[PDB]
Amino acid sequence: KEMATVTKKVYFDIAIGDKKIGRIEIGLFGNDVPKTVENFRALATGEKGFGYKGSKFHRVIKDFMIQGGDFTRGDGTGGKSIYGDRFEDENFKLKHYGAGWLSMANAGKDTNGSQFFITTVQTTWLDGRHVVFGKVLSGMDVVRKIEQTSTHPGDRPKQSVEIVDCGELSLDAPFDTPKEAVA
Repeated sequence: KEMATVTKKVYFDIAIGDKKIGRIEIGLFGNDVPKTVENFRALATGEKGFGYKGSKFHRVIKDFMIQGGDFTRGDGTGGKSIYGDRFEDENFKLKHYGAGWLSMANAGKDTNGSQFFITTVQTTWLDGRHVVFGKVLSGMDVVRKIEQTSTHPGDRPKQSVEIVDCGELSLDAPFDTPKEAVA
């Protein structure tokens, strides 16, 4: 009701330019959005032969969100799911409760691919249009360091913000986390 169950964990290791920034650890709500979660998890491991490793955060807007996941074109026009190019909006059970929530970028209804964003504020106006599926468990300082990186007009970072490494972590047991902002 006020908690959601993390069932999987993934990590993104971030560099900005040549500087090693650190890790974003992400909990995934596999009992609520299993299809969306499986897509994100598999793209993080690269186990289908393509995925997030080496891709960039291409759209960064202060006091809004940071967006990445376009591993095929790198400019917001690309990316793909593990299911085929696009899949339907699974459900909208989870909301953008505050900073630190993971949600699918899309190109309209039922167009989920691989692009995703991490909120840095409570983006209530995105509720019901973007499928929320995860929450930052650690490394919110890394998220905010990305969020504050200097951008060109059109919100592309001037320095390359790269997911240098990424994958899945072992989770001993699912656990509940509050439906609230990540501090």
